[PDB]
Formats: sequence, structure tokens, C-alpha cells
Amino acid sequence: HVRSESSVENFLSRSACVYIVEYKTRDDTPDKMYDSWVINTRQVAQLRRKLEFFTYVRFDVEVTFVITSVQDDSTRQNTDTPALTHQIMYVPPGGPIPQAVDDYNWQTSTNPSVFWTEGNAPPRMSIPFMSVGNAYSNFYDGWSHFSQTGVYGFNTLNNMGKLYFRHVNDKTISPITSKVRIYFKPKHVKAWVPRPPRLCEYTHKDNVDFEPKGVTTSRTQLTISNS
Amino acid sequence: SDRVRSITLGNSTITTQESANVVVGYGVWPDYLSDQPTQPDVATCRFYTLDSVSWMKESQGWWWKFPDALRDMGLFGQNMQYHYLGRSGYTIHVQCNASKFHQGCLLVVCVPEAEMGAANINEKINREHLSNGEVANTFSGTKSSNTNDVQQAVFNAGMGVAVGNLTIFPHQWINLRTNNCATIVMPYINSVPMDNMFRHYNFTLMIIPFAKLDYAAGSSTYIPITVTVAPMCAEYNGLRLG
Amino acid sequence: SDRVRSITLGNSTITTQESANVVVGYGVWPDYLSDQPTQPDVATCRFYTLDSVSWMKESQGWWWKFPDALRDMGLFGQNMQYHYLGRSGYTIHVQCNASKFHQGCLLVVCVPEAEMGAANINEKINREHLSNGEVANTFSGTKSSNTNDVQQAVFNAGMGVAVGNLTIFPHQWINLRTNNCATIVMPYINSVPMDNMFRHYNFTLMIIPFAKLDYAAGSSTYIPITVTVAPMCAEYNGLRLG
Amino acid sequence: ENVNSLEAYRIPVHSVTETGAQVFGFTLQPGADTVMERTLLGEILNYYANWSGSIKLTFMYCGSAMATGKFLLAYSPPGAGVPKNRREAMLGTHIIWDIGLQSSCVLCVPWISQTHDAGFITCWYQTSIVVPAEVQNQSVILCFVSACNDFSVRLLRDSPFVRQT
Amino acid sequence: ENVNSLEAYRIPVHSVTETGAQVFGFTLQPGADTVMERTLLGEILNYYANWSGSIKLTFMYCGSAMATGKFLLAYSPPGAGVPKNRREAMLGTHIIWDIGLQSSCVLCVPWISQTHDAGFITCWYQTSIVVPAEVQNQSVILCFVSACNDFSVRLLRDSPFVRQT
Amino acid sequence: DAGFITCWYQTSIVVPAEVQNQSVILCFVSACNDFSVRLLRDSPFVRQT
Repeated sequence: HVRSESSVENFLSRSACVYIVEYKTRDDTPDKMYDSWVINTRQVAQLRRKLEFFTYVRFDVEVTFVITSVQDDSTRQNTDTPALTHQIMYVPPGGPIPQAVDDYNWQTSTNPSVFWTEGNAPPRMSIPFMSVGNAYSNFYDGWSHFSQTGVYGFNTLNNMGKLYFRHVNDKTISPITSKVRIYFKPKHVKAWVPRPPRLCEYTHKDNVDFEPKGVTTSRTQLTISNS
Repeated sequence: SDRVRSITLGNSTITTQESANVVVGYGVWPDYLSDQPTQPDVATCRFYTLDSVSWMKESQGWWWKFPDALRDMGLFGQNMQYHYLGRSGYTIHVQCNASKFHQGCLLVVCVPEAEMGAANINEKINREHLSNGEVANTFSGTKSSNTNDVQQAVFNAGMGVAVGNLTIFPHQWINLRTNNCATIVMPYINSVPMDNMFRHYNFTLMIIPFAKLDYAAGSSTYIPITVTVAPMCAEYNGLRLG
Repeated sequence: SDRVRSITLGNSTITTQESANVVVGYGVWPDYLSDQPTQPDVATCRFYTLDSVSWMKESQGWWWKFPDALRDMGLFGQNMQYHYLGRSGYTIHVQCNASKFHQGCLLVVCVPEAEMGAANINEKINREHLSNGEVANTFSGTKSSNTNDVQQAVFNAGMGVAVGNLTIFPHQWINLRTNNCATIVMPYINSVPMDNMFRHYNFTLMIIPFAKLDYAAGSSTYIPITVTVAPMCAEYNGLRLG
Repeated sequence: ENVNSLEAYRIPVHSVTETGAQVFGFTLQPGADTVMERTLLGEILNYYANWSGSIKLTFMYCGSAMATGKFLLAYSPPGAGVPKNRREAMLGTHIIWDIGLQSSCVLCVPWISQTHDAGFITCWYQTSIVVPAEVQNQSVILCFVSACNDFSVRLLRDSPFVRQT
Repeated sequence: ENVNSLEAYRIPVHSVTETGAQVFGFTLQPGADTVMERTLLGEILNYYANWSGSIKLTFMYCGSAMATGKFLLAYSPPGAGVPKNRREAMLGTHIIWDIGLQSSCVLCVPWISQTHDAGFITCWYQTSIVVPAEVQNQSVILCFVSACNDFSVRLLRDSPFVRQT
Repeated sequence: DAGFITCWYQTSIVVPAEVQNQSVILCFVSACNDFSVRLLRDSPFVRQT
């Protein structure tokens, strides 16, 4: 008789790896030296269901990045590379977008960045509630702009931003790939108008579409008997 | 019969029994919004009565989208077309008249932000298969497959959930054994305070027979279900300079 | 220039100079009617601006019928079509912008119950020759004779009276030497308190140049007259039961 | 094959030429049993490894207004077996629910837990369903379930129903 | 080809043989539209992804002191289309601005936002511009814009106009 | 033209077994307490022999 762990915040405010970001430090294809992530809550199926218990949600965000590096094999594993610096730039809704590792949009002012050297504690940056409306929508029964044009159930209004990742240093002499892991912990959660859990599996991350599943697991009889 | 009270809104009148179990949506009454508001005080606050529907033994259910079902209903649809932003709360009377020799049951819910699932998975839904205004869209009992259509199946209700778990939303149970009518009052629910009334559907009325209509070999094979909807505390943006 | 005050009704805005000689009709302001009234409080109380007209040297005059001139003007015409009985008072701003090198004069009256005389005596007048809604019906300078048409002549104004004696009605004089605009406020005038708004014309705006437009050999040959009308204290019958 | 339909909720009851037969029955395990597995209460209770509290059942008769009859809603406590008779279920904990004067009986089951065989709920005929002329014989019962206000949980986990692609 | 000059600001208005034509018009988007793109208010508003508030317009007539006439400054609210007539613009929200007694009309447009089609501002002839002898017919209107005191912004970003060498 | 009173079906009339389907509605009319008249005349229904 406690009911302190059935709270909304003791149910949703837990960290979870949501995406893995792979990028290198020396290539020839000029887009494998960086990677990005458009921030949403629809990639981990667990957290997607736990947020689809409710229609409107409203939370802060605390992201912790776990950054690890492993060198690719070559002729020249015998090297002395100094410690690597990574950049994690945040693009708010309405910000410019880089198109290479040497693009000017890595240098712009109103895109907050974090510079981390190898060996330290993992980085961390908080992201506030940055919607125009009062709460995010998990569900949206309508069109975004000019109905019967545009995708059904979009809700332009609830975008949170996106991240970009590159190695700050120059091109090294051996290829070293770095994979980061993103721990997305929502904070100060308030939820409204609850709704039943999903029964069917998921098919895409941008719509509610499904194949019809059953209702439960079927029995053999209707009346029970002894062992 | 049982102390019938006669409600008159505007120039329309409807009859209701004395008991009148009214379900307020989430405990909240529809009120005004406490960059200027302009309200159509009562010229749009009257009962709008839809067509009766056809409940055989094999009827599986119906749904209406608000407020898309009142786009051809006089001054409410006029104020939908002239203004740009909108806000309203609703009152829904659902009568279903039948004799004492009939048996059946109905769930009457109102589902905010009911995003429908398409029949074919990665395709697009037309608007004529989501909403229709007048006479409703009917569920199916099996897995339907039509070109650019909602996945119509009762046991998932077009949303992917169990249909028995729809009692979390504001509901009543019309049991023809005892009850005769259901009455649900619904406030305004959105993340923004006013949204465009043609693009965004606020909620979805749903009527589903759990216990099917079932009767003798000589009675009437067919009972109607009369739906009556009446907006409460509606207002729009209005055009001035100041 | 001269302390311009900027009036904003609804989502419309117009500019007016500080002096603003306003003629109230018969000393009476438009108010509500002190079997139930239903008023469209402000969603129909905004400035509705007609087209500018064409005043050459030889232009003889124009007339508009109320409220038949606002049947295609949004929510006022909507409330004309949905309701059955009607009542309103009006406010009419008539601007006529011109340079100091032009000369002329205008009478701007409002004539209650202006029953028009036909061109051919014992014939019938069509509705398209009495009223038009938008761009006005023009007087003639001579005795006109058309099939099923109003007798168009300035010196009798289509009513059989002397045109110089139309100053008994609420009028102003727009003299381009000094004045620039005229403003008339008109209450509701009928023998019954509410009449049908499609059959009965309440009054008739009339603009007549006594001193004609006259100018140099190099100036603009043509000045416009901008008419702006805005209803005040309108209400209708409304549909409920009670 | 009744699960993929709306017939999965309807419990058939009609006129029986015997009198001590059984209408339905299910093991009383909210979350382990396949009956109230995907029920909303089973869905809140699959996100926890420990839970305790009470449970309400509700049984609604969806037949005509002219029919009448009696049922025997027996509750076998945990440890006790399933009865095979109306008479063996009668000496236990039971309730006689008359159709003709109460269309809904509510049965608040006492203490049930999975880490604080939990019980059975069986339904026996007592009398047949007496029906007048020109009224159909086949009818339906529907169940309802929710918790009481004394319900606690202690340790969150991942749900056994979402499987990763 | 008028952008690379000082003619880019001058709005031509003269004597028209019709009367319901249109003088100018632009979409009401301070920062997205190419009209008030490089305006100082558009430059403060391109450094932010969210902004809301009001907006003032000002229209000044730079003709002679002898000319006179009337305009119709209509405001189409967002969602509503652009009118094609003087009469369709008249039934909306409009203001009649007399040249001969007010050389500047100020039009404080109500609530406009990009994340708190936003509107239109059109200008219609009402009457022609009446001119005496030995006074030139061609004249000019100039616009002005600034915000009101209720203007907020929420999230800084990089400006889309500076491109790195 | 003073108005209309129409009656529409909403649902069918649901009937059990051994109960007849055809039924009847009857109307009634009277005035309220706010009813006035102003000028007496002869009735249009009595015709002299």
C-alpha cells in the first residue's frame, strides 16, 4: 500500500538508449565522417508504447552521450594519435543544417555545441520543453497543412530538434570509427487524457498503421475442470 | 410516462426522461476561453439531429468525426467557413427506442485524437473514408482490404487497441433491457487553444454493439438509433482592426 | 494631417479625420428592441466596403437599396438567408478624395420607403432594375424609357418630387472646396418592429452631383467615391423551443 | 477462432434441460491467465514484477426484459480445487444472482497477489431461464473487471508483449 | 530589375480610368516573405526560430498637396483567401483612407506568429486621384513597419543570410 | 406561411414476439394563456338556406 511507483514520473523518467550513431575520422565518401539524429520518441518500441499510454505529454529532456572509439585495421596500427575531440551540435526547430564535415554550419552561433576530449566522464546537456503549443501530441487526428495535401497525422508543431556529430580534429592517418550511444531521459513529466495500450505490433515509425491481431490467447474450452 | 422534461434550445425542442444519467467528459464543463475572441451566442446553440441508423443482427458499428459531421448544418457550418480558428464543446444525446421483446447492448464512447489505421499498411487514406458528415461510416467484422480506406474491423476499432478496453474514454452502456438513452457532455480537448476546424478532427463518436440485436420470429427486424448533437460555448477569432 | 483617428471594428480598420461631422438620422441612435430576440453580437459588425464609383463631368447620380446591398457580404448575408425576420441600424461613411484643383458638390441622403416610379406607367418593374447589391444603379439626365425599368431622371429622382426638396431627409453636403467626407447614422424605421429582409427595402442611399465635377485641361478626368457601410445593433428571431 | 471477432466477449447462456451445469469459468490470475491477459488491468499489471491488492468483478445480463432465472457465482479460494457439482459449489462461497430483479451483480474478490493458483470463479445454473412466448431464448452475459483502492506495485520491468523488430 | 535601385521602395499610384483596380499587395509574413525579408524587423526576426507578437504598418502618401482621393486598405485574415474585387475586399476588414485630409494611415495588424499563410494586405482604388491643372498626375506611396510592445522570441539560431567563404 | 411540423423516423419500432407491429399516434392542440383577438366577424362555415 504505497502507490509511489505508479506515478507518471516513476514510470516515464528513466534513461534508455534510443539510437546508435556511427561515424569515422578518415574516408573518401564525404558523408561517412558524420551522422545525425532527428529527435523524437518513436524508435524504441518500449518507450513509444509507454508514451502512447497518454495523448498529450510535456517533459524536459536530459541527454547523456556515451562515446567509444575503435580503430579500423590497416597497415598502420602502429601510430601515436593524440586524444580526440568530438562535437555534438544541437539544431533547434528553425535552425540551419550542415551538409558536410567542413560546412560552415558547424561554426554558426545559435546552434549550441559540446566539445568532449577522450577519457573524461560522458557529456550531458539538458533540453527544455521547446514546442510552440502547450504539450506534445502522441496522436494527431488530422492533416498538418491544407488537408488532403500533406501526410495524415503529422503535427508539425511537436518537433524537438536534431543533433549532429563530427570529429573536431583534422583527418588522421589511420581510420578510426566512433560510435556514440544516446541516453534520452525525460524529466518533469505531465500527461493528460489516458488511453488503452496498443495490441498490434508496429509497422512504421511515422503512422499508427497495423495488421489486425487477435484479442487474447485462445483457450480449448469455456468451462474449467480439475487437474 | 416517467416525468418527461422538455428541453428547448433555440427554436428546437427534444424530450428527455427524468433520470437522465449525464456523463461529463473528464469532470470539466465546457466554458469560454478565459488576438481577440468572438462568440456566436445562441444562433448556433440548438439541437442538430442526424439520421437514424440501421441496426440489424449483423450490424457491427458506426463512427462519426466531430466537428466534421456538422459542416452542412446551418450557421455552425457557416461559421466554419467564414472564420479561420474555432473552439467549441458538445452535448450528445443518443436515443435508441425499442420494445421489451428486444435484447442487445451498445457502447457509446467519445475518443479524443482517434488516429485511424489504413487497410493497406504504407498507403494513404482519403478523406471520404475517414469522415462523411452525414450518414456514418460502418465497421466491418472481418479484416477489410479496400483501396485507400481505413482498416475496418471491430475487434481493433481502427486504432490497434482491444475494443473491450475502450471504456477508459467517456462512455455509457445502452442496455435495451433497462436503459433507453445515453448522454455524454464533452469539453474542448486540444494541445493548442484554437485549431482550424477543417483539418483537425477533435474526437470520434463510436457506437458498437457488444451484445447483438436479437429478437423473435415475428417482431420488427430493425430498430433505429437517433443521434442528437448540440454545441455548447462556441467561439471564433473574428475580424476587426482595433 | 489633421489628427486622424483610426476606427477598428471587428477585423477591419478605416481612417477618419478629427472633425467628423456625424449626422444622426432623426436624433435617435440605433439600439436593441426593448417571440424571442437573438442577436449576432460582433461577427457582423464590421466595415463592409463597396466599389468606388465613376464620377465624370456627365455622371448624374447613383442609388443603393439597403439592406439589399449587403446580401453577398459574408455573415450579414448568411444571417439574411438562415433567419426569417430581421432588424438592424446602419452607419455610412462616404469618402470622396480629390485635389484642390477640382470643383463640385454632392448631396448624400437616406430616403426611407423610397417607392420608385416605373418608366412606362402601368407596367411592372423587375428587381434587377430596383436593386443590384453591388455596383449601383445610375440616374439619367433625360426622360428614360426602357422595358420594365425605373423612370430614371435626376430632376424627379424616380419618386415624383423635386430633387431640390430632398434635404428633408438626413443629408450632408460634400463640397470638394471644403468637405471631404460625409457620415450618416441611420436607425431602424418601419411600421412593424421586424420585417423580412428580402422583400422589404428599408431605405435608399442617394448620391447626386448638384454642382458637377469640373477641372482643368491637364488634371485627372475622374475621381472615385468610396462607400463604407457598417451595421449597428442587429438581431434576428432565432430558432429554439423553450 | 472466436478470438478474432466480437464474439470473444459474449458469454452464451440459454435454456438448459439439466439444471446443475456450468456456464463459464476461469482461473483468477490477473496478468498470468489468458482470459484477463490483454485487459487494461492486466496491461498495467504486466509492467511490474510484484503487485498486490483486491479485484472487482461485474457481471451484466444482456438478455430481454421478460426473461428471468438464477445463477450461482461460486468463488473457490486458493488451495481449494474446482468444484464439479452445483452442490459442491453451493457449500463453498457462493452468491445467488436473480436475473429478474438485478441486471448486474458486483463481486469484490478478497486478497489476491502475485508476490505481495490464486482462485477460481465459476458460474453454475440454478434454474433454467424462463421465457414467455415471442421472446428469443439465446442470451448473453458480459464481464467487467477493475481494481480497488488498495492496490500496490513494487518493481518496474519490461513488458513481455512488445517484441523488438 | 527595380531591386537594384531606389525605385524598389516607391509604390506607383496615378489616375486610373477604372475604379476597382488594385494598387499593391503582399503576403503578411515578416521574415519569410521576400518583401519585408531584409527589413530591420525581418533581420531581428531571422535570428530566431520562434517569434510572436503584433505588427504596425504605416502608409505615407508622397504626392502633391493639391491631389485628393481614397484608398481601401483591406486585411485578409489567415485562412481567408485574397479577394479579387473591390467589393469582395469591402465586405471584409477594410479602412477607407482619404488622401486629402490624412497623409499617413497607421494599421496595427492583430495577432501574427510563426510558431508562437498568416494574412494579406491589399490596396484597392476607391476613387481616382483628382488633380487640378499644372499639377503632375504620377505619385508615390511608401510603407513603414515596426513591432508593438508585446513581441517575444524563444530560441536563438544562426541567420540564413551569412554564408561562409 | 407560418411554419411546419414534420415527424421523421429515427429508429424503427422494435417489437417482441406475439405483439402487433401496426400502431397509432394521436394529436392534441390548445392555445396558451397569451392569446388575443381583435375584430369579430361572421363565420365562413354557416351558409344560409
